[PDB]
Amino acid sequence: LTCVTDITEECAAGQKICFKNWKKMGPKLYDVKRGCTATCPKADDNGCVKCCNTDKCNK
Amino acid sequence: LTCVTDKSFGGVITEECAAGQKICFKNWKKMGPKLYDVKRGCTATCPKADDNGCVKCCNTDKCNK
Repeated sequence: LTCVTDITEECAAGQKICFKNWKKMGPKLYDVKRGCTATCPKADDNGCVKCCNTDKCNK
Repeated sequence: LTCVTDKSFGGVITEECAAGQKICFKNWKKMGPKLYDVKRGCTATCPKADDNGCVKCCNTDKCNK
């Protein structure tokens, strides 16, 4: 599996998911984290997460 | 059910949903790098997100702050 990082990368043996994670910096302003993972991350109360499992689905 | 409908400059508005609208939603629509307008309101079916977005759906009062 290949996931976006910023740049891209190939995930560890057991990592079959790419993620996007909206972290709030201020009103209307969110820092979006992207990368490989094995378990879909939990979202912040004021955030949102999207998880997918094909090559760089997480553009 | 009561859901948030708009949020701007510290003030929010809310509303009571119709009989068949049993979910509140948040919808991240992209305006620029790291810049998102979050749409909020009542709905009956949770909407699909834009390819470049994200959606959160909940069903308690003003869950969608």
